[PDB]
Amino acid sequence: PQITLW
Amino acid sequence: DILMTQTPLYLPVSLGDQASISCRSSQTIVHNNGNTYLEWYLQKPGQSPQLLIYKVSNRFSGVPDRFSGSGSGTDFTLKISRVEAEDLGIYYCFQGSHFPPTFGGGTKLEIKEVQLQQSGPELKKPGETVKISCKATNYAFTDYSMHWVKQAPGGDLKYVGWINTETDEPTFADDFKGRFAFSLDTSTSTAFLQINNLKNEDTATYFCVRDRHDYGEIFTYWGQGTTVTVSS
Repeated sequence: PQITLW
Repeated sequence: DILMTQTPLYLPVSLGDQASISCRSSQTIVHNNGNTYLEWYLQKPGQSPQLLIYKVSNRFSGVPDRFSGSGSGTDFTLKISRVEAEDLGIYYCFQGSHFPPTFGGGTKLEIKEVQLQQSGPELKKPGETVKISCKATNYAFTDYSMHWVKQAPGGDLKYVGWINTETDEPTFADDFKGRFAFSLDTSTSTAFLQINNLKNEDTATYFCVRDRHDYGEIFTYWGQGTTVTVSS
């Protein structure tokens, strides 16, 4: 899963 | 942006004592999703950080209950009920709640299947170029992203940025916009970091890191790191 958050 | 201040700089104990390390953040660190990404790392000489506590009070797999995290607001504390020999090293607190993620200055506790392979050390002269490599193994390279943390000669940790392993799209923290570039070879499941027009300030160990955010953990897998020595 490609980082989202930021 | 968000400054993480640790207390104390040094912590001398005797095998068996209780240890407490605090960390204050210049701002609230509650990600908009309702999660507070405060995390505690233990780093031993020559190695890379080891995620211990994440989401303030959560112990990472393998971490013994002698370790416990607490706090709220801006002050956070890491407690070690009884210090053991293997606990010796530098403890770093860190927040991944707001970009760019940031690390505390570290506290040196002292006495009175997934793997990432990084290329070897580089000795360069100011002005040259370097392309450090990081080969991901035992996980779908394109599933997660690849992060890059810089560790200065002093020990300081800085987020360089990350790259979408699916879109080949990089994102950098402001202090790495300019001369840093991310790339990849999904063919060989490898992430690259290239620094152009090197400067003494670039001398540091760079680690590629893999997160596990869907699990709430940030930076759970680190490469051994690569040392770039920019000597004049």
